[PDB]
Amino acid sequence: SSVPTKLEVVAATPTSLLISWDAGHWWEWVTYYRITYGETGGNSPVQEFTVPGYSSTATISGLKPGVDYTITVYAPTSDYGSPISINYRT
Amino acid sequence: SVPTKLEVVAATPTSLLISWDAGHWWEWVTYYRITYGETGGNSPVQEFTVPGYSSTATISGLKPGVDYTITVYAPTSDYGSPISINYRT
Amino acid sequence: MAWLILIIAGIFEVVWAIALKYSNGFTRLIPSMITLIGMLISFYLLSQATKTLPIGTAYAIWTGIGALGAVICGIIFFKEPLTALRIVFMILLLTGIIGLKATS
Amino acid sequence: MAWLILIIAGIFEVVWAIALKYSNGFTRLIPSMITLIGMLISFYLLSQATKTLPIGTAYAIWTGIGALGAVICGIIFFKEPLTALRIVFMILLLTGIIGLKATS
Ligand SMILES: CCCCCCCCCCO[C@@H]1O[C@H](CO)[C@@H](O[C@H]2O[C@H](CO)[C@@H](O)[C@H](O)[C@H]2O)[C@H](O)[C@H]1O
Ligand SMILES: CCCCCCCCCCO[C@@H]1O[C@H](CO)[C@@H](O[C@H]2O[C@H](CO)[C@@H](O)[C@H](O)[C@H]2O)[C@H](O)[C@H]1O
Ligand SMILES: CCCCCCCCNC(=N)N
Ligand SMILES: CCCCCCCCNC(=N)N
Ligand SMILES: CCCCCCCCNC(=N)N
Ligand SMILES: CCCCCCCCNC(=N)N
Ligand SMILES: CCCCCCCCNC(=N)N
Ligand SMILES: CCCCCCCCNC(=N)N
Repeated sequence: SSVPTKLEVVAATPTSLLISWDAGHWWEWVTYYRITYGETGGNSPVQEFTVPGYSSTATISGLKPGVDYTITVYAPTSDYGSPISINYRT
Repeated sequence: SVPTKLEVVAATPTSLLISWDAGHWWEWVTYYRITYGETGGNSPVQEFTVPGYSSTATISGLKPGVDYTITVYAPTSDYGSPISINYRT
Repeated sequence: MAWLILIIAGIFEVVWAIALKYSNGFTRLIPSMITLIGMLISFYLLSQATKTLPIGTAYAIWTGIGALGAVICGIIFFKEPLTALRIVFMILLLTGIIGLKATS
Repeated sequence: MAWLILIIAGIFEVVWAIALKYSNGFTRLIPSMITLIGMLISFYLLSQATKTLPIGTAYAIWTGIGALGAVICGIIFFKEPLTALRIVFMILLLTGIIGLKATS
């Protein structure tokens, strides 16, 4: 898809992850991203927060050390690109 | 008019808990400014601001046994003259 | 529906306008809050209505309702002079709005 | 002099109007930001141009330039319709807005 692109975990910690992405070209930049993270396969709903669209990084804190999670980054609309997701284990 | 009734509801030798009457509805301002300092030499006064929806404020770091003057200001002068009280900790 | 959003946006355009003058130097809490809420609501609804409607039409009708409601509120809530000129000016306003809505 | 910066105030009024149309619901960064700052600029230049000029004539020219420019740049950039009925009904709408603002 268009945006976002290259979602990765810059730095990590038993309880926290530092993620980043590529916002694209200047004409592709957006006002906000909404970010979703949760235990993969667990019976728990995902938690979510929005980040200003002039940022390419975001930190996720308060995680359980030793559980595999999944993180997704949504654009304002799905008209630009489908959300990209990755799986990371703390 | 605005504001009025500047009391010292509580007080320890190093802090004062003050309060005031904001009026009602059409007199509520966006912010108040509180200044506190020794009633005499002052050197400079210490000040801070609180949002208009609040009617209390805490003054901390005072020197015990010193008489301080506490003033409460509105945003502009078109409200009802400042309020000022004296109090020894 | 996008037109319905435009009318409501124009309504909130005049409510923050007259709440601004009833605020002072953005110093009275309740009027200043009404303006800020009225401004954000007007900008949000206008930005949503621009997605499906042409900007030249959305801007003109949104301004038209704000100016119309400003005079409607002035004559009623302020003892404003009503003139034959202002009447025919409101008639040109409502004619243009309805006419643009009729060529959708 | 305050006339000319009133002209430019209406020009930046057209600017954030077109910039809002490019943002699609205030979601695309950069057109969204041009919308905000161009609106701030228009408001500030207007406040200084009105400090000397009559409020009625300043606003009539300010919204007249903003509305007509948004209509023209709309049909130009976003290729909005150019019907004989659409041009007539907005001519009626703009004269009504210009008229009411010039009478208050
Ligand atoms: C704090 C940084 C903000 C800077 C950006 C400035 C302008 C954007 C302000 C936030 O926008 C809101 O955020 C919601 C986020 O929840 C979104 O709703 C969306 O998110 C819901 C999450 O439950 C979903 O159901 C839907 O995708 C949708 O309603 C939607 O964009 C919008 O109402
Ligand atoms: C300084 C003044 C501040 C101005 C505040 C303006 C807020 C700017 C962001 C508004 O966000 C809107 O929220 C809608 C939701 O409420 C979105 O609908 C969205 O809803 C679904 C979300 O699940 C998407 O799939 C759809 O593509 C999309 O229509 C829509 O895209 C988006 O524009
Ligand atoms: C700049 C804000 C920093 C992120 C904290 C607020 C996240 C709120 N979550 C929503 N879905 N709205
Ligand atoms: C004053 C310039 C403001 C530019 C806003 C965007 C900043 C960089 N873009 C990213 N996606 N990181
Ligand atoms: C400093 C980068 C963004 C900070 C985001 C903080 C984590 C999400 N916040 C929640 N309330 N869920
Ligand atoms: C700083 C808040 C920005 C929100 C501005 C609300 C719209 C104001 N402009 C109009 N033409 N009405
Ligand atoms: C079809 C009724 C037309 C009524 C027009 C009234 C115009 C009066 N204004 C002046 N400056 N004289
Ligand atoms: C295309 C811009 C239109 C601006 C309106 C014409 C000038 C209005 N001033 C009066 N004294 N009548």
